[PDB]
Amino acid sequence: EVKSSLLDNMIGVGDTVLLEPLNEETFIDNLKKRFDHNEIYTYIGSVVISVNPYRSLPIYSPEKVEDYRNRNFYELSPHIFALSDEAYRSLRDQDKDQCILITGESGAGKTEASKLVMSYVAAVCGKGAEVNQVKEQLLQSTPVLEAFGNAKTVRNDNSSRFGKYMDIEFDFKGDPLGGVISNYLLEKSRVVKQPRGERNFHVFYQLLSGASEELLHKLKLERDFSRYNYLSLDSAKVNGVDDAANFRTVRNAMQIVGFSDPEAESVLEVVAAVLKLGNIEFKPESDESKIKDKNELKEICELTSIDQVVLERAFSFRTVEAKQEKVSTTLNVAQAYYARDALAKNLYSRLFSWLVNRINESIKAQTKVRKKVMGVLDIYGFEIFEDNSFEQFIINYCNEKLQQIFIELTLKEEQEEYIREDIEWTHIDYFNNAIICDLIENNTNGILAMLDEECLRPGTVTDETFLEKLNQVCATHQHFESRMSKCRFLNDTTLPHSCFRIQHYAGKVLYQVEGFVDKNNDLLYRDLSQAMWKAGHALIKSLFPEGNPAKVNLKRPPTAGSQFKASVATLMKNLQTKNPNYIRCIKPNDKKAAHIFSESLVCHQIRYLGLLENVRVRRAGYAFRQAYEPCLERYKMLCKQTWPHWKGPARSGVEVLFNELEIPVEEYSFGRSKIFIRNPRTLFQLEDLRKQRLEDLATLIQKIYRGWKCRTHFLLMKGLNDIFEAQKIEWHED
Amino acid sequence: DQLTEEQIAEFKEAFSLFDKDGDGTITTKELGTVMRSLGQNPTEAELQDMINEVDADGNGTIDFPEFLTMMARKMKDTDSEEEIREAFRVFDKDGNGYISAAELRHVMTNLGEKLTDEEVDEMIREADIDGDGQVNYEEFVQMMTAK
Ligand SMILES: [Mg+2]
Repeated sequence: EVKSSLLDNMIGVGDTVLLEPLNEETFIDNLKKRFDHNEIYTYIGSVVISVNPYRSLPIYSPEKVEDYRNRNFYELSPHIFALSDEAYRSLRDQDKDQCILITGESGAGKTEASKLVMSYVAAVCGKGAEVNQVKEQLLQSTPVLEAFGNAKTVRNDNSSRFGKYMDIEFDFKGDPLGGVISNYLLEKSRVVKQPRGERNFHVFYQLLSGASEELLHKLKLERDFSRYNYLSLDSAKVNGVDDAANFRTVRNAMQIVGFSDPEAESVLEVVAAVLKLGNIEFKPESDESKIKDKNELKEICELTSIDQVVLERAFSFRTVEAKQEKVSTTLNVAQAYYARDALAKNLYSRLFSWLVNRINESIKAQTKVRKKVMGVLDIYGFEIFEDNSFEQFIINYCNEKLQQIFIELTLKEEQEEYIREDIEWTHIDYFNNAIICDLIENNTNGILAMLDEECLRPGTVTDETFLEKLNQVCATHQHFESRMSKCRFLNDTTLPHSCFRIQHYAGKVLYQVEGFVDKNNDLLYRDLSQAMWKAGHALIKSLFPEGNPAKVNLKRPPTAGSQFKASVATLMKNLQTKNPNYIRCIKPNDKKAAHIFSESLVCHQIRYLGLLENVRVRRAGYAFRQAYEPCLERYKMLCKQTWPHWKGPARSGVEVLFNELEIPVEEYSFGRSKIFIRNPRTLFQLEDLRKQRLEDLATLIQKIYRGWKCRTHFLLMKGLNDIFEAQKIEWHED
Repeated sequence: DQLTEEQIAEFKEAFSLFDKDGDGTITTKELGTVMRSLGQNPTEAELQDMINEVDADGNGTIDFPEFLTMMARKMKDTDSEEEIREAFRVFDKDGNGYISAAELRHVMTNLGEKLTDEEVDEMIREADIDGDGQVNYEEFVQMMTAK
C-alpha cells in the first residue's frame, strides 16, 4: 500500500486524459506549462510524451532509479523511468519480449530517450559487465549509423531516413546473452537524387570536408561538391554543423565499436565509388547506349579492382533468362541511367547493412537458447513538406500503419477493462486508419500496386500516366483527391495538375507525382551483381554474394515500392509479437534552445503524432478510474462521516461520500472493483476539496500541539506552585 | 450561564495565575495561553474572533466573567485521539506509523495556520524520543492526548 499519487503536487495536468476541455489549445498550453516548470514528461494513460529540454536535467540519478523501480505507474509524477520500470518487470516476471516504440521528429531527444531506456534496464537488471558491454555497443554505434542513414531535409537538419530496432537479449534466467540492431526502410533514392534545399546522407559531406588531401587522392575524389552530380553545392552547408569535425567523430566511433583501420578505409572506398558512379553519363549509339566519358569509370574500376570492360557492358547489356536463343538485351539510355542509379543506391544500402551486421558481430547471442528481449523501435517522424514526394509517401504510410494498430489496441484494451469492471461501453468516434492503409497497400487497386504496374508495363510510362492510372482506379476512394477526380463548393483551393492528396491521420498530405516512377525503379540485375562480385576489393565482393557463380540466381525484385511494403510488414511483425510501450518525442523549438517554446511547431508535431486521437480513444467514456479502497483512503477526510475510519466496505464509503458531496449520480458509475468518474471536473473538485481539508488537518495538528505545550507547562507550574509561593515570602520572623 | 461551579473555580485559578497585575484582568495577548493551559485547543482564527468581540472597545484586556464567556464557547467541542492520529497518517506516505522530521517540518511550516520556525524546531525534539531516528507519531499523539 502506497498513498503517493501522480495527483500530488501536479503541475498542470499530469495525464492528458484529465484535460478538460480537450482541444489543441489546451493540450499545447498544458505541455508548455509543464515544460516551463522543468517537467518534460507527460502521460496519455501509459503513453509517455517527451519534450526535449535542450539542457541536462538532474532527473536520471541512481536515486531516481531507486524511486521509480518496482513502483506502480500512477504513484509518482510523470517520468520515462515509470515506463521502463513497467517494461523491465514484464520482461523479468512474465518472460515477455518488450518493444518500446519511439515516434516523432528525429534528433538528439529521440536518441536520448532510447539511451535512457537501455541504461535504466542495464542498471536495474543487476547483471553488471555483460549487460553493459551490449549496451555500450548499441549506444556508441549511433553516430556511425547517423552518418550513413541521416540527412538534412528542408525541415530537419539531422533527419533519420530509416527505422532502427535495438535490443538487449536475455535467457529466461535473466542472464544477458547479447543484443542486436535491425535497420529498415533506408531511403535509397536519396543516394542518387535530393530535393532542392536538401542534402544527401551526411557521410558524403563529412568525407569531402574532413578527409586529408592524401586520403581524398587515394579515393580518387576531388574536394569539390560541384564535381559530383549526387551532391549539390547549394545546400552543402548546414548551419551550426561542422562536417569535418563530425567526420572525425564518426571515424572515432567506428574504432570504438571495433572497426579496424583497414575496414574503416574500405568503407570510405565504397562511399567514394558510390559518389563517382553518379558522374557516369550515357549517349545513344547505332547497341543504343554508350558511356560518354570513361574517366570516372576507369578510376572507379582501379579503386575497386573491378573489370572495366565487364562493368561498362553491364550498364548497356542485360543478360536475359534461359532458355531462349537470345542471350543479351540491349539497354537504351534511360535504362542505362536506371542501372547506374540502381548500382549506386544498392552498393550504398548494402554498405549500410554491412555496417549493422559488423556492429552486431560482437553482441551476437551465438546460442540457439530461447531468449527474451528488451527492445526499442525508432521510426522516422511524419512528414508534411511543401513538396511531398515518394520519400514522404513511404514515411507517412509507415506512420499510418503504426497509428492504426496502436489506436486499435488502445481501443480494444479500454473495452476489455470496461467489461472486467462491468462498465457500459460508449462508441468512440475515431479516424479510420485502416482504409487509408488500404488505399496505399491494397495489392489489387492500391497506390503502390498501381505504381508497380505502371513501372512494369511495356508502353510509354511517365509520372503523368501514373497519375492518370490513379485517377481511374482510386477515384472511388473517399480519401483520395486529385484535380481530375472530384467535387462540393466548400472553399477548397483547387488542386494543381500532377499531384494527388491523401487524408492521413496526421492531416491531408499533397503528393507531387514528379519522380515517383524513377524512384520506384530499383532493379539490380544479374550482370551488375556479377561485375561487383568479381571485384578484387574484399568488402565490395562480400556486398554482392548473389554474384558468386556458386550461389544460384533468383528473380530480382524490380521495384522499390514492393520492398518498402515488405519491410514495413517486417518491422510490424517485430512489434506485434512483443509487448508494446510508447514514447512520443516532441521538439519544443528549432533553435535547439533550452527554454524557448514555439506553440506553432508543437502543434504540427501534436498532429504528426496523433496525440489528440490517442487522448480520446484512451479517455473513452470515463476519464478516471480507481480501486475503491485507495480512492476512499485519499478522500475520506472530505465528508464528516468517513472521517476518520469508515464507511463499511470501501464501495459503501465511496457512495456515501459522493452522496454527501452532492455529486450527481450521472457524473460517475460503480465498477466491480473501481469507481469510474466520467469528467475530469469531478476529479478536480474532489482534489480541490482535499487540498482545502489538508489545510484543516494541519490546523488540527497545530492547534493540538500549541495546546499540549501550554497545558504541560501549566501543569508544571501547578505542581511547583507551593515552592514558588514560598520563595516570594520571607524566611523569618517575629 | 452553563458552567458548573467546579469549572468556574478551576478556570479562576488559571485566570489568576496569569493575572500579573492583580487587577482581576488578563491581557488579550495572554488569552490563548490561558485557554490552552486549561486544556482547550483553540485555533489562531478562533482566538482572533474572541478578541474581536471583547476588544471591540479597544482596551486589550479581559476580565473573569467575559473570560468565562470565552471558555464556554468551545466547551462541548472535542477532537478524538483517532482524528488527530488519522490527520497525521494523511501526511505520511507510508503506512508505517512514522513520519520524517523533514516532512513534518514541511506540513507544519507550509500548511494551515503555520507553526513558527522556533515552534516547529521545538516540536521535533518532543516528537523525536528515539533521537534522532524520526518520529513515531502514534506515540507522540498518545502522549499529546494523554489525560
Ligand atoms: Mg549467382
